[PDB]
Amino acid sequence: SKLPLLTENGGRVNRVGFTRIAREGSIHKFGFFYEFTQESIDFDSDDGLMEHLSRELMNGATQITEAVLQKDLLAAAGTVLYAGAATSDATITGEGSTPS
Amino acid sequence: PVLKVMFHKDTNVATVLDASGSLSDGSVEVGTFHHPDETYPDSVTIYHGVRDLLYKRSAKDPSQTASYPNNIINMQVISIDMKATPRLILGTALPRVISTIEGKDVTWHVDVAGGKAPLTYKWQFKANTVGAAFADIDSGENPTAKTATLINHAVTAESAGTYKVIVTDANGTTIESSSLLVVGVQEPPEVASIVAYPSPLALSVADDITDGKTVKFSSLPAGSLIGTLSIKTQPDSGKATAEISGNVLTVKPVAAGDTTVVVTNGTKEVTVTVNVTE
Amino acid sequence: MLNYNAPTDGQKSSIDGANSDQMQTFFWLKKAIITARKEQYFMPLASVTNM
Amino acid sequence: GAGAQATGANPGYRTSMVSGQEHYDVYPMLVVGDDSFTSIGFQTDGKSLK
Repeated sequence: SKLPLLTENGGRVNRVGFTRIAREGSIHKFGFFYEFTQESIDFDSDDGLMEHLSRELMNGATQITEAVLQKDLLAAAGTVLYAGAATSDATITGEGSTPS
Repeated sequence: PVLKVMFHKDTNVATVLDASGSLSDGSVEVGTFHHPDETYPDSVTIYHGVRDLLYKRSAKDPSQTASYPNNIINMQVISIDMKATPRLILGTALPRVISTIEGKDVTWHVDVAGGKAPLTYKWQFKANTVGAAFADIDSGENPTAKTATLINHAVTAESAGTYKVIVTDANGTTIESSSLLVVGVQEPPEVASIVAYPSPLALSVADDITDGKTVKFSSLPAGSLIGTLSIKTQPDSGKATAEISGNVLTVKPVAAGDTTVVVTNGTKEVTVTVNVTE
Repeated sequence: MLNYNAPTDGQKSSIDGANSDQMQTFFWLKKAIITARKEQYFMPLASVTNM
Repeated sequence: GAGAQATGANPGYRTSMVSGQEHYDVYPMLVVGDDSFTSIGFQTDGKSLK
């Protein structure tokens, strides 16, 4: 019933429009640090201690970013489905005749 | 809230307590600061407030005030011991605007931690009608309005308006996030009435003669096209003057006494009562 | 007819939906207006003795 | 601890304490559709965060 059929005379028929949506997001600031004395580096057994600590710092930063991304994705889910008979977070239960 | 600070010189420990809090271990009061920060709220933290007070005190006697270089200024040796009511932390704030079309299920999701458990949730909704207020969403009808995740099944043009989660801690501390729901109405309902806010409009000849005061108009139901507004009946020119631009009426007092302005969109009318005082 | 309308006056463009608006509603002229330094009349009058 | 309160009838599902009260934990099952999101960094090379 709504197909844009056209006759051989043309005319002002089958006019259409378009829409547009806008989406936004914001950034946040993160960081951590550690301190050390010169003796804890020079006299320490491992001449590569600083490399170890820097690698661990980088690994922690990357893991924190991954966790934050996962949390944001969970928070932004468009649809949420509750298992069992649950209707909300407070009702999600593992006991009774209909556990979630 | 204002947070007091106290400083032990021998242990170099700076304790942050509540404004009413107290410590009896040798710690001396070094001043107080507002922790959620009145201007620049997300720009600074307890460390910055503890560092700005200790800068005003003597290193040799922290009860006395000193100037550089005889003040407390190495924070690497100072350790802040927080013993004030803990603040709630929004881990995931609400989207600033969610958008949908009539008939779809909307879902808000706030993450909140910190404070003292248990944490309670109370969703509220303000209509888009001009002059409306927030109001608790019934958590008996909607079990999700008492949890961190709200769900609004089958939205309507009346679902449109601001939503807001208010989280409270066991100490009574609170945090809130808000989100405007925009609903796309395919066939907008035709106007039934125009609402004016504020109505009545209170004016003072002494205070409002230059700039006047404004009345905003909205349509009912919400999402109806209000159309072009015009003044159908001017106020008494001996009491007030009125001009309309878009959906805003500006009214200026002339002399004390009551008058009315009638505004129309050509099909509906609304009377604004105007009360002018000296 | 798709119109630009007046986004800054509350009338969105036809292309913009209920949850959209113009990204750029004005052009920013990056050359700023600045005031010149005040004139000095007594500093020039001062002769200098080296300390 | 975001789930309902848990009692001695727990058949063996995970729980955690919330201020001295036991509540069931809630676990997700997430589906991430194609091109549904992107991450934002400040002065990045387009491949990873700076």
